[PDB]
Amino acid sequence: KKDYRKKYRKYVRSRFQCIEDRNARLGESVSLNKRYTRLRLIKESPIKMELLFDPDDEHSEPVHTVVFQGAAGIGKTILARKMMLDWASGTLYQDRFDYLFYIHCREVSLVTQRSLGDLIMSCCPDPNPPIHKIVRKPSRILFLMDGFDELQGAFDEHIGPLCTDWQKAERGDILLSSLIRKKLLPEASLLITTRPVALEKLQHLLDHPRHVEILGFSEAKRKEYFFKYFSDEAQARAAFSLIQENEVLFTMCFIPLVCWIVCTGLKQQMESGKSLAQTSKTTTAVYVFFLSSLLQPLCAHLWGLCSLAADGIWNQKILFEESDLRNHGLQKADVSAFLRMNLFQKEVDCEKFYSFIHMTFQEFFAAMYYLLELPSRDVTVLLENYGKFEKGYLIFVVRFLFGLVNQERTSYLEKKLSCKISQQIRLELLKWIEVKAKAKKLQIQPSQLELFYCLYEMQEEDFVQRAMDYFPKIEINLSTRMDHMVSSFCIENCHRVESLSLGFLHNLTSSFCRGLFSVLSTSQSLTELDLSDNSLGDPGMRVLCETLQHPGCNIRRLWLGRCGLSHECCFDISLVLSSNQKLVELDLSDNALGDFGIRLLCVGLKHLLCNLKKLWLVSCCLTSACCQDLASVLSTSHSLTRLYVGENALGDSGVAILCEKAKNPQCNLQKLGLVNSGLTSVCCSALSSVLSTNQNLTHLYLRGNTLGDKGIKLLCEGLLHPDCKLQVLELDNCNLTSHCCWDLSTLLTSSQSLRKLSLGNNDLGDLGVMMFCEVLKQQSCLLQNLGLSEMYFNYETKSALETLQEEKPELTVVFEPS
Ligand SMILES: Nc1ncnc2c1ncn2[C@@H]1O[C@H](COP(=O)(O)OP(=O)(O)OP(=O)(O)O)[C@@H](O)[C@H]1O
Ligand SMILES: CN1CCC[C@@H](Nc2nnc(-c3ccc(C(F)(F)F)cc3O)c3c2CCC3)C1
Repeated sequence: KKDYRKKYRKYVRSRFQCIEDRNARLGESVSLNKRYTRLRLIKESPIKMELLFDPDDEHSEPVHTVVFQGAAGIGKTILARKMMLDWASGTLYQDRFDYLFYIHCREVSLVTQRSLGDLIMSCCPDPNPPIHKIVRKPSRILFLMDGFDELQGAFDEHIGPLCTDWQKAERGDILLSSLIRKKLLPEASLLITTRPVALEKLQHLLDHPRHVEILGFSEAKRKEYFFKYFSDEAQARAAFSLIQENEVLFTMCFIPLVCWIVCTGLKQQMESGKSLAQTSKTTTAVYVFFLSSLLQPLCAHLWGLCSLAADGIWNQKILFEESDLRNHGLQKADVSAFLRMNLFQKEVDCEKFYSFIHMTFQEFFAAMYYLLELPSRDVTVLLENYGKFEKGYLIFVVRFLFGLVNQERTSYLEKKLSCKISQQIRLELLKWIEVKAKAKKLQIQPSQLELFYCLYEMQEEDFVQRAMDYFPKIEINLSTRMDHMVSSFCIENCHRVESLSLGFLHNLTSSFCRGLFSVLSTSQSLTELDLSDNSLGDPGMRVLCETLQHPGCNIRRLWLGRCGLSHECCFDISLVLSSNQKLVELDLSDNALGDFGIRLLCVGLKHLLCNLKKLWLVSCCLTSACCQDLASVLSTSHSLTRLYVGENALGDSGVAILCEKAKNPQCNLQKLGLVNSGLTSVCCSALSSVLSTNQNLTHLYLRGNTLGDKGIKLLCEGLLHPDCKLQVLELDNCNLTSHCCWDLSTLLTSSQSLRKLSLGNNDLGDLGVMMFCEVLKQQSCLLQNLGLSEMYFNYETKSALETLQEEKPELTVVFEPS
């Protein structure tokens, strides 16, 4: 006679009022979830806490599945709890979902066979809810899978027997897969929280997810967290100030877990009348510091604890029974000690399982196990399984293992580590880096950013430098301040990096990136800097321009890409060209360098001592109005030899102006990249004058103009001139047809300077090609690709071309279409 939804909501509202559903809450005080600090959500572009499933603007298409992703300790699990509570309180999705079902991926194993009893297991104490009634209705429920990457057991996407029908019992991975794929209870919305490392598995199940990334605390939010943690503002201020001075620790504290660990550590020593010691710089240092302060005041059974953690990692166990603790010599002692000073939790949510505070802690202890004095005790085995889902990726186990190896160590727990073992681990870790650094493949295992963090953690100059000698190239993507901090350290200590690519991600449009650019200026060996495909807008270009004026810059190639360069920022680029004596190549493609921007660039290019040799201005929205300045550069500049100005709005007068100055016999222009300049037959005579006059012009690219048959005739007259030295002529779709084939045939026999001639997607016809085959037999000087790309023929012509390829081997490539 009563509506179960009311009781369900009450149960959820009462249950989800604890951060970790645990005891040992600083004397088991009220959790007070009001302490929650707002996390920012970014759509893979800020998104509201609500409207996560709502339809987008395009086609009003709704999303059933939403996936949250983020770093360990970012608070994925807490955000999920907050949503659950806000719903139960009638604030979030008040009119969208009747039930929210929390699934703890730490509790649900894959091996055990079971029906979809999740709707009962996570509900109120009443064992017989109305499953067949309102609970049955699709589109009215939301599932929350919290910690996909924490699932214990092997998990494959390759499941045939998905087994729909909630009434039937099946294996956990099968049941899970069916729900994720929306085969089980179709139209049931699903929210997943996971570390990005598990996306390699989810990508095959989600099909059409919406992705949202979770960010950590902002500077203002960090302040709020620290204050909320303490009852005494004076203590919060003293603690905040200490951390703020430690720039490195403060940076790390953007992760909620890190600031939690730091706060707890400081509070515990504060209560003892200590001066608030804290010198941690690395993630490992924070965890070591925490355990040192916690256990030092105990550690006799630390080996057993480390063994327990190591066993759990290898045997796929997060939750432990009292029987498992007893089997490690842990009974009626350690558990109590770890509750008086929270190190280990009982998860007292009407349950008898024990666990670590966080998976990060469990991995820490497992790593510690490898440096002491029984699943392995072999680092080789540990490393070989690093990238495997089945072992939880072992990211922190290894990352901490690196951090725990050093010479600059003291007392307090870490003194119990064996020197001989540590030295052996160091050598094995270095060999591991060499192998992974060389194996430059796309994968979740080390991909040139993580081999870096796993180095930062070991602040030893000799080790890091030795490792860096295996990194001739660095290709990384920086997401947050933490990546900039690590990248800066690593790059600064590099001596043999020749090529660096920094794919900055949205945080730029700020001075934020300054922290890394200032490092590049001190490099002695860096040659190529690639800053393509990122929003290095005006202020980004400005800080880089300052960086590039440094006397120790030593950068030769500046490959800017779609940076969104504007009219004004080009000024700063000019100031680099006129000062920097080493820069050779510059690529400003796909920017808004309008006529104004080019004029400024040209001022720099005409400056004495500008040694720029290759200039790319492709797709720069250029018009004929600016060709006058580029023409002046070609005339006066002795160093510029390669110019690419295609994919612009140039006209006939545009190229003719460049030609009138480029024809000068003292011009050093070698490559004229008029790939797509909207050229017509009228302007061709200008190109002809240049070809017969410029003895340095070896390559002409007209791949996309509309030269036409009259145009090619005129171009031929130029090319046929005895003083023309052109080696490569590229004529892609120029709207040429059979009517001009007689001149192209003549060109092949009369011009002795050409080595390559390539016709592209144009209907030359069969007559032209057949003639080519015969004339090319007459001791032709053309050896390179004949082209005729994307052009198709009958069988007779194809046979002739195949014959040509074999009959005269001197022509390396005929390039038949098939
Ligand atoms: N908004 C917040 N307010 C207060 N504390 C927070 C917040 N977000 C995260 N924390 C801190 O994060 C810690 C919990 O980390 P959490 O369990 O969320 O990691 P996780 O990656 O979600 O783990 P799992 O993947 O197993 O769910 C808590 O100790 C808590 O203090
Ligand atoms: C994910 N994976 C591939 C991409 C690059 C790299 N990314 C990160 N890794 N680790 C942490 C990280 C956070 C917290 C703690 C601590 F809590 F233990 F201190 C350690 C960490 O190592 C973070 C990031 C980015 C966000 C914070 C590794």
